[PDB]
Amino acid sequence: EVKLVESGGGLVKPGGSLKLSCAASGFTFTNYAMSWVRQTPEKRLEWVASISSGHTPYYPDSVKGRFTISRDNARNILFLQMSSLRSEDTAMYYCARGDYYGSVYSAMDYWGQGTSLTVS
Amino acid sequence: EVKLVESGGGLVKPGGSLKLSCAASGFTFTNYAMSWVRQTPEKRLEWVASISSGHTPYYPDSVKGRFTISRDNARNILFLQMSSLRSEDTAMYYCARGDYYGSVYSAMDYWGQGTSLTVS
Amino acid sequence: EVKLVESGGGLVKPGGSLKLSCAASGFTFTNYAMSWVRQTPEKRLEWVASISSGHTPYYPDSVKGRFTISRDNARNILFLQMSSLRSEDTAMYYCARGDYYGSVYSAMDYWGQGTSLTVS
Amino acid sequence: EIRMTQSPSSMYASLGERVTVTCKASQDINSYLSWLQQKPGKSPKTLIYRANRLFDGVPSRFSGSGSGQDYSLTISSLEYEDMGIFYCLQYDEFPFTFGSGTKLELK
Amino acid sequence: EIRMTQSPSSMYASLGERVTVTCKASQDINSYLSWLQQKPGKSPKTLIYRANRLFDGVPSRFSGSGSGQDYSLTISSLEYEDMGIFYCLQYDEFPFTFGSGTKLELK
Amino acid sequence: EIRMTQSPSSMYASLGERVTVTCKASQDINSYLSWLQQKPGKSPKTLIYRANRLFDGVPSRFSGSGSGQDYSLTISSLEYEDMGIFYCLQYDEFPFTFGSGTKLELK
Amino acid sequence: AHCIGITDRDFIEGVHGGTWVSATLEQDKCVTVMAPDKPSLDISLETVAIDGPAEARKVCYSAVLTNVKINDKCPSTGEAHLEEENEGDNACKRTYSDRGWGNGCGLFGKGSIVACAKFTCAKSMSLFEVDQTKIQYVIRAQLHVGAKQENWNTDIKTLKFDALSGSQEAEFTGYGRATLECQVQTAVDFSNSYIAEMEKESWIVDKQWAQDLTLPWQSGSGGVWREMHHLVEFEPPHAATIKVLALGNQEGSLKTALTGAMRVTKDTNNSKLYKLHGGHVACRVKLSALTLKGTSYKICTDKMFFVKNPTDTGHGTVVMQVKVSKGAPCRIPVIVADDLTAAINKGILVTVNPIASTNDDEVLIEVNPPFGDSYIIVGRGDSRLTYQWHK
Amino acid sequence: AHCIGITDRDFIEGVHGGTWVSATLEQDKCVTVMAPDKPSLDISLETVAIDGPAEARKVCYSAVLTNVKINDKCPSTGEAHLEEENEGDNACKRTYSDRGWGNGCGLFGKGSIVACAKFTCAKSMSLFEVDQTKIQYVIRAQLHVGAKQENWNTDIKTLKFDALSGSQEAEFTGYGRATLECQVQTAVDFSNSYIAEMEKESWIVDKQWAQDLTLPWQSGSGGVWREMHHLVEFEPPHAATIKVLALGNQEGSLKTALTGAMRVTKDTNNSKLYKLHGGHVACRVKLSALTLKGTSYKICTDKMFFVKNPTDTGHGTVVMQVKVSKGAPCRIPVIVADDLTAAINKGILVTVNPIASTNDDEVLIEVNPPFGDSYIIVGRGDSRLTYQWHK
Amino acid sequence: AHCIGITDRDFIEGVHGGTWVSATLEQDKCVTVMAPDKPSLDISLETVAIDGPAEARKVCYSAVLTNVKINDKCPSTGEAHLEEENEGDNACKRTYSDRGWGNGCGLFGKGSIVACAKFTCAKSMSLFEVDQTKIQYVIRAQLHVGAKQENWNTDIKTLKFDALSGSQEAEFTGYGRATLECQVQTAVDFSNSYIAEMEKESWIVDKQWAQDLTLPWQSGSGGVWREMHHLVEFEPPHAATIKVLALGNQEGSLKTALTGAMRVTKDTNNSKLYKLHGGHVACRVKLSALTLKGTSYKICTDKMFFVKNPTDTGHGTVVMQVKVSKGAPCRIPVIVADDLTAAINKGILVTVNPIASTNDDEVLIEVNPPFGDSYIIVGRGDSRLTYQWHK
Repeated sequence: EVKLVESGGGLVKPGGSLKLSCAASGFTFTNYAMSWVRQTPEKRLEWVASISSGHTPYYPDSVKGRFTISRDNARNILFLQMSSLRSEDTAMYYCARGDYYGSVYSAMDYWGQGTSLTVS
Repeated sequence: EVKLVESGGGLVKPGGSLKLSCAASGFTFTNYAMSWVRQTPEKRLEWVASISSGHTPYYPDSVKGRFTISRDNARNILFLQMSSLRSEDTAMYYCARGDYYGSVYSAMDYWGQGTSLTVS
Repeated sequence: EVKLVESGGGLVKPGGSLKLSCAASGFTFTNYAMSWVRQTPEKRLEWVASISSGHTPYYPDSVKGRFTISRDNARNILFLQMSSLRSEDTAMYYCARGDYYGSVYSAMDYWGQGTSLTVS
Repeated sequence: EIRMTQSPSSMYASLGERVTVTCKASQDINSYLSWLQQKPGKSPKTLIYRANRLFDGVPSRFSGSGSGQDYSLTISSLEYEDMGIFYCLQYDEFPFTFGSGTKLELK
Repeated sequence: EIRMTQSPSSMYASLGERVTVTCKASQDINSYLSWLQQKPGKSPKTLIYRANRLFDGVPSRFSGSGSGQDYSLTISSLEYEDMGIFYCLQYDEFPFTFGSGTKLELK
Repeated sequence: EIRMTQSPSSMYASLGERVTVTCKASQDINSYLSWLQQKPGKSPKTLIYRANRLFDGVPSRFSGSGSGQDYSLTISSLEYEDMGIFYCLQYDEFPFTFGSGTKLELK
Repeated sequence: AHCIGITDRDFIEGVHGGTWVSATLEQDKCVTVMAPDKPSLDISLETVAIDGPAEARKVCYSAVLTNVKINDKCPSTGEAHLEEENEGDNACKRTYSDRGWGNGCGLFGKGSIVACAKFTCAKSMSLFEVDQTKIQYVIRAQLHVGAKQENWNTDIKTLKFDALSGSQEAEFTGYGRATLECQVQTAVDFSNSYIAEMEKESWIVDKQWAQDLTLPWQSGSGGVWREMHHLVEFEPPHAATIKVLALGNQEGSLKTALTGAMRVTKDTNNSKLYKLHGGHVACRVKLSALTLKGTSYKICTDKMFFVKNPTDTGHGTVVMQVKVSKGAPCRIPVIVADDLTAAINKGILVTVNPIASTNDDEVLIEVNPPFGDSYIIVGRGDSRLTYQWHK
Repeated sequence: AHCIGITDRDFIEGVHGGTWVSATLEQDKCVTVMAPDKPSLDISLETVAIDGPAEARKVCYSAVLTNVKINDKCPSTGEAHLEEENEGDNACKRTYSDRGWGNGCGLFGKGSIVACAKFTCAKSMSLFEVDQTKIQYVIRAQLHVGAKQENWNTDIKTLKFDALSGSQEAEFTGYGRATLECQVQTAVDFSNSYIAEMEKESWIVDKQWAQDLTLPWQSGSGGVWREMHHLVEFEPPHAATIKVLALGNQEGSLKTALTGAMRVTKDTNNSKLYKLHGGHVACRVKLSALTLKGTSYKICTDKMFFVKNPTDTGHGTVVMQVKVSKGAPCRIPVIVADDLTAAINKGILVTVNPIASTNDDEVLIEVNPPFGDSYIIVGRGDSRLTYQWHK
Repeated sequence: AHCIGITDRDFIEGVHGGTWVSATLEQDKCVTVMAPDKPSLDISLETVAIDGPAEARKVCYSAVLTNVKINDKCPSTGEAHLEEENEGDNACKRTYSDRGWGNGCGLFGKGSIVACAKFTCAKSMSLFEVDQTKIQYVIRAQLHVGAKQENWNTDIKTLKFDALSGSQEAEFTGYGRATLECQVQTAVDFSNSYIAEMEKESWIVDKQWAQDLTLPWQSGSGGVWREMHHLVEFEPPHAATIKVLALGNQEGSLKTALTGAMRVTKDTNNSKLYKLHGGHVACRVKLSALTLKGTSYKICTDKMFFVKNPTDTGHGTVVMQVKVSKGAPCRIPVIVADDLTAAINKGILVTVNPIASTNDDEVLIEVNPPFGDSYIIVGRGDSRLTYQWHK
């Protein structure tokens, strides 16, 4: 059995900042790669970020300087720092894992329950 | 179309011999493996022999030393030496190719229409 | 003045043979290349043959062997001899000169009044 | 000589129904197994070649699964066009053989 | 920069029957293609992880197939719990991308 | 092998009307195309021996334009010698070959 | 005979009463055979050929790489892996880079790295093996009847030869029969070699060379390319990432290296039939069954004339076209001599009888005149016809 | 500082009261600057680049041939010509052939023959000339603020330098200023060279090498190709015709020959921006305007702890990441000594003062133990924190 | 009052007023300290240990092979290959075979043949990465209080030691304190090594040895076994078949080679705690802070009685048990001398004063006797108790 669940969602003032996180369980957390995805208010999905099992980060050009993904594998806590949060960043956010060889190039596997984020 | 068509069914005396045969068309026949099978009465389907794309035979003990397969590139014709024939061997025979690599160890795709062999 | 005047077209036996000819005038005939062409009774123009200013012949595969050009530049006369004649052809025949640069690869310059084949 | 069988003598079945067959062997074959179908009066046809995946033109109405000793084929939303004889077949040792046959019938 | 598109779109669909949905990419994605589904509010889940390859626990009733630049999912017979919005996702290229999903419903 | 296909076959136009006619070849011809007329019942005539090249004595009301593979005549005013059959002829490749022809008339 | 036109003739003369003579034929050249009272016979290779030889190998000379993948590991924590490694279709490589906290790496040292890319050949040459038994030869044979050049392509005889159809004969109307033997088992070594095929161009090369080529290759069909190592190379890893070169199309390099190979060509009429350019054969011929057609004829002593003037060959002989007009089936005298007194036929007549077979028709003559000044003479009486010649 | 992640690091130490120092700079490596009572500075060469250098030449490393034409003359009739010969776009060749009656000719001998085909480049590499004036350096430099690993990306100062600029300095808050006079005038000799662009790959090559290349070439203006003889070849004529041979794509050969060149790279963000790989630069640096910021703050030793424990760098100094949560803004002391008695601080401290500037945040520290082995201290009392190290 | 029969039981005596002494310990033994007017101490290594080192790599010392599959090609018919050859997981090997017409072949010569089988590890060792910072030292200490042997297990001290906690202090009720100061930097080099485990048995060995193993091996996390061709071997082909051999369990061979490696064991309780034998370390101790608890107490001079008579230690000293039936917080005089005149206590009292702490319980006493004959003496007055002793 494995489970992921999100934390740190809600509301911040536009231009503001947060540090989202996930607690994850049931797998040897070092071995997996992990990633984040949005479900927009448009109900259109989007990729946010990923980190290798080799502890290396990846981002799309939509957020290259804005977010930072990171994790502590010994405590198996995953983190997502954010800043400059604009209106368009208001969405549902989910985190997920890749595979046991854990390159970011991976069909993603299980997703958390999600947490929302908003600005006003 | 890829096609097989059997020939040389009929009736013979026990202990006699026959040419069972089939024609193949629609593909580079030399490169495929080829195989022979039958349905007996009592509604069972049974392998009898196969040959590699390399001219090389494989046999069950039910038929070992009774028969041989052969084939030609010259005409893409199968032959099967129905020989020392014995009462159980009355069946609808069929042949059904093999695989792209010329393995005898494979599933196989396409089946000829078959032909009835009978013995008095 | 570029008057060009075919001769010898007429009836022939199937499987027979004939030698056509044409007379040129008014230009230094040796310099030009020339071609023979047949207007089909259903009005399809078709190339018959061509000849270089170097006496190098050219033919479509459809008359290979059966037809040949030759030329007599001591008298400004063209010849086209042909054999195994077949009612696949009963065209009007014409001939033409090419470039003054004298090469097979030219458009047609001017055409003679023609003479027609028939086969029976 | 691998022994194997699937149990059903036949399936009586109906338009739009889901129906299945399952086979068991004497050795832990490597999923080098196929399922074969034969409507009467004509030759067999091969649906699924490696035990998980189809040859061309075989419709999504069919699928199959298994591992080691144990395998199955399933039909989703059966039609009368699919009726008739069924067979499995092993092919990872040279006494190639089909086990028990079975058949599919309209109710 | 990849993009993806579905020729279908959010629709009603004949519950109990087979259903089909289809996608095309900017280019060859070498079957690095996955399919996924959502029901409103609750978190999405994965269905297909390469063309013609499935997780455990996902129903054998699904299968999707394709090659090169375009691909399609089917279910061989629909269910009331399984009609929802379906999404497709390539994961070969540096920025990952989703193809715009299709709803399913019936009265 | 080479093939030509002139587009019209049977157009009609008024005395002094402006008309375009055109042909595509089966491959590159690099403008080694010519345009020819047969006035009915008498020996043919030569019009243009490469696109953008008036043959001698051909009046300036004839013209034509070309590409790698598709080419056309245009006639600015169909003066009364217009009536006849017009042919394209490629000569880049030694099996020289002709268009269908195309007629023109008043009635 | 057509051998007049070839850039090079070899002459051979049979000993009197010799049943056989032998010759070596090579495609750029042809042979003429003299014998003391028999019509002269000329022979040549048209082609040597192979039919549908079997695929030995295919070799790529260009490829294109895509879907490039990377994975990494923190230095002490393990060894990097990627699913694509496990199948050759993805042309993998493995290496190490240092990483440290600047890379976000949890410790300092050499991290493991792997990378892969989908490989496809863009353009590939093919190879085929020489079944020596499948070789064919074609020999062109013609007789110096003195038939008009315009007729040569219809009079010329074409003979097939095969490793197990090793003897053949030809017949010439009235001139009799000729029979030929040739070294189909032995004339070439080429079972040691492959035919090499590119787009519309081809060579023959030994198997060892091809097997030594440092390039990726495939065999049979559809199987994974067995030797990715050379055409793809990866940079040193950089900034804990990597990207991958591809070498350019090696086509030019390969086609340069083949400049020493013998060339091969394709029959446009038969995609299976390959014609090999530059082969040679050894051959032997029965002259015995020939005869001089017109020998019984009279001399004309009547006013013939040149259709085409006496003219130089490529080979120091000379040729003529002459026709008799009023006359008969006739043999016409031809003499080459020091003086118009014509004391001796100083030189050699090559068409051993010039025959006017009918009053309508010219006949073609060849003679080998002596060195220095001489007169060509043809016919007799004041109706004689003559021409000066030099060496 | 970002510089900690560089694999190759070396130290320059300024003489006391040297208001200037200097450093030599190379993309593969970094320099760290020490002075007796100053915040340490790290310096690294960043991208060296040109935007939109001017086209010198284009070279077609592949071409294709079509519409091939042939024309011929009988030997007496003088020199052959052709219409298509009239323009260079058809890459003509002229030669002589045998002719004779055996190929329908009027006379035997060498005859004139000519051939053409339209020539089109399939793929071309381009060349662009180096304006030394347009050389733009970028340089990365950063003080040992002791900033978190992460904050490096935001503290880092990125400056551009060029033949139009002497210094364009920046300030570090509280730590003051350093002026930077770079050797923009002198560092490279590339005025003699082209940037070579292939498909998504590029090189720097000297003008002589490039101009000496035999493949057919064209001006930067795109004028008609000059030298097709080096790409197109012709068979010796057969009496009827010449086959024309296109040599293969040469890029594999050329990319092999280029292996000795320095590599060059395209930017995707501006296709005209080209980046030079592996360049050198040097600079003169003022240190006197630097400041040790933290001296005002206290020493509290107030129950500090590691966020990440001490560890060896890639470059033989050691580093650690620590916080005083709660407590106060403070500058806790650090030493490495011979013994736990800590008689002498036998090795060198590499960043002089931490600053616990807010009660929630951590600090990163660096130290240089002496050769052999030595003991490290931070804090005071029995409550101080410690470790052990080799050289 | 500790260390019954220990394989070594050596003494270190401090200089008077020396705050520190140093000791080197090895898990076989203990070392006891004399402080010239302070209670004697003793110390020993219980273990050195690692918890949960990283699961980097696995190696199969045995495997089983199944469903070996084969096919073939006649010598001209290209080359044999089979689906499994393109993938992994099947340890494939391929080679040429003789074939001929009598084998049913079309032709005589080298055909080609391919063979593969599913490979699965039967039994495997695992390897794990040591982190030096994850090394722990656990040191026992006990002070020579004379406590009852049974009470030793409740008296005994243990301290953790590691590089991040290089100092600790023992405390003894009424007996004061002593600091201890372990040394990490030069004890052990396990950074170059793996822990290796098979079946409840394990060793430490260097990484390079493990890298050099001929056996096939597996990633920490996946299914792609990597070098099966070391374990499997293929017979030379027969005309249409090969039989393939699995070598037996190499375990014994492997375990023979490890016979020189240092042994390791798992804890029963924490399966991830590995406890390493053969360990040794250096340490320092503050002696000064100890206390003589009862030197002020009443001297007994009374009829005590023995509970375990004077008996020889593993080395040198004599030990005994005694108690006081009626008494107090009391103390017992002890002397060892040449003569019952007891002119000098020629030997050394090791528990520097055995206070009879209570009416409840016995006390242990330890004495170093002189060489030769001597008398043990305990108590005073005519009430004293005595026995003979030697060397």
